[PDB]
Amino acid sequence: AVESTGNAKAEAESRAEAARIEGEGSVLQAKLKAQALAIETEAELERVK
Amino acid sequence: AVESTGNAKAEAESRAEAARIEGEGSVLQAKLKAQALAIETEAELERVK
Repeated sequence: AVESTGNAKAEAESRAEAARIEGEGSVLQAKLKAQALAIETEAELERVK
Repeated sequence: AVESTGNAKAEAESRAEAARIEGEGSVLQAKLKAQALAIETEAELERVK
């Protein structure tokens, strides 16, 4: 019981432990993407204006 | 548990650690592209005018 449940628990815990990292990284990259779209559409806005 | 979860965590963390770099680089390149489109459309605007 302790071996099998411990194994599956460690495995799924590793899964979530990774997923939170790519999640937060997705957040920071979402922020950089937000700035990118921001300044890009802003500078482009002068052109279309 | 510590080995597998540590491996997957280091791997995904490497992924996000790269993605933030190409993200910020995408930001700076977006800025250079913004200036490029800016001066280009501006100088071209004199021509069409």
